[PDB]
Amino acid sequence: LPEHWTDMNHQLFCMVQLEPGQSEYNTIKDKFTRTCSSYAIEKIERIQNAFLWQSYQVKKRQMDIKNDHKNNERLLFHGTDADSVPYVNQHGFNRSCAGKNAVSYGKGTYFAVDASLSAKDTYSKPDSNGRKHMYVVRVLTGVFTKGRAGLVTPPPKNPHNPTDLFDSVTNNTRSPKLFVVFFDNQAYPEYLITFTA
Amino acid sequence: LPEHWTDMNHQLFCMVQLEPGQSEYNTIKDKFTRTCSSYAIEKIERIQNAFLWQSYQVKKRQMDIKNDHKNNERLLFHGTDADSVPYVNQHGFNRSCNAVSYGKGTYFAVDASLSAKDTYSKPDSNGRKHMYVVRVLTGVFTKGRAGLVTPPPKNPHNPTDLFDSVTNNTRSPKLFVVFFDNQAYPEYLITFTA
Ligand SMILES: NC(=O)c1ccc(Oc2ccc(C(N)=O)cc2)cc1
Repeated sequence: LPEHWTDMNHQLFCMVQLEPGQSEYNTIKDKFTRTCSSYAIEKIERIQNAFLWQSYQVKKRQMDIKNDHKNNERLLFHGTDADSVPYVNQHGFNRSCAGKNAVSYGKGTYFAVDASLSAKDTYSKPDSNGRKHMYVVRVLTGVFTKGRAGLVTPPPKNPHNPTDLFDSVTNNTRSPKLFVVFFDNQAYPEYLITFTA
Repeated sequence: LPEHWTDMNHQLFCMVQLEPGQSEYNTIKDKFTRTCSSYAIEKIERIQNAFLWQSYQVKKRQMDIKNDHKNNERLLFHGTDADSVPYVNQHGFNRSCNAVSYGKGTYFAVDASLSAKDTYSKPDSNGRKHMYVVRVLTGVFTKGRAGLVTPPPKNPHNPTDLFDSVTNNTRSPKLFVVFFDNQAYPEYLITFTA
């Protein structure tokens, strides 16, 4: 477990409320406000989930081995409804719970480059108190290609070797704005931003 | 990486054909012939997939912690078509890829004879059928039902603390369904005929 996490004393899960003015809070706030400056942040919590981290880091090490000196990890956003927050906090991102996207590049979990995308009410649905929720997520995008509706895994790199797959897919490889991942533990929910109009 | 695996020559995936009449082949054959003695075994292969094993073992260590003094693993069978074999060997089981009456997960049989049905181990254009012997983290389980995308919660007061798998009958299970990647490791592939 990372050394700057708070001591969980044998607990395996904790949400840690960050302080404004700390670099950790400010970097996330800046990343969000880059495209969402009309919204206001209520709080930013660091998600410390030991099991999700372990499984994710194993996948990352594997992808770092398999890929040739790639930057396999991107820090992306994911807007979701209040009802999904307890599940994501404990269990991460489950493709089986994902709705069809308005522009589908495949049946998987969607992550945005820009917070403005995840800030749409269709993703970060405002709760009964008007709070919207967006995760900041370490995502193993790896080597990617343009996706296609109806993918249930990323496509093969080579049609003559159907089992050797891209790591994720995107809407546009030149200018990616979303990534879709198709496997468990390919995304670690790192921060939860609660925010309002 | 398990002692009985044989040397991989720095590869991370290989399928190793077992030698008939030695301990390991005998053990796996016996599990199969317990209910499928009328079939003909052509070969048994050990699946040495380092990445899948790693991810599985992590999940097992986590399950052993979460459940605290439980026997969380069962050895089960999974019949599939020949066209799915390269995928399973390399990537394991994927719920996103038959009936799903106990939930939308991957199905494993207690008895080889259930996986031996042509509807599961579809005979290929040569008559060959394929069945895996699978280490499955069944953990604590409950009865399944149609439409589940994860197992039920153990108590709907804590909706995120879930059963590990579901079954058709908790008292005398004949199948188990798991809903997460890396909860099952395909350990052997049996190629056989009717
Ligand atoms: N692929 C397999 O080996 C396998 C498939 C279905 C399994 O479970 C079921 C067996 C029968 C029924 C049924 N409703 O008759 C449902 C599931 C177990 C294993």
